[PDB]
Amino acid sequence: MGPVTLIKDIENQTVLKDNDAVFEIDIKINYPEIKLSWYKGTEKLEPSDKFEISIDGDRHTLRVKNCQLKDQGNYRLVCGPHIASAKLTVIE
Repeated sequence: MGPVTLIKDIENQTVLKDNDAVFEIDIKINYPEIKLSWYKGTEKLEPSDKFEISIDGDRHTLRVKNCQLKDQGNYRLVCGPHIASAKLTVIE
């Protein structure tokens, strides 16, 4: 059935300044050695004062907290053969 099974991909997001934003992917991982990773631009992301990263079943979540203007950019993920990118736009 392949290394992974995509159910629902991430999408571009628009967020009000100072609000939290969330990127959300549903993907089933069929091989135990395969892991998903998150990026902004080309830099790998980790849990921090700015980012929340979590896993619940097949649901992978990247939360960008307290979004300022400089938090805009391209947020990406890699998981086996699957890859994706989504833009964060900050308004108001």
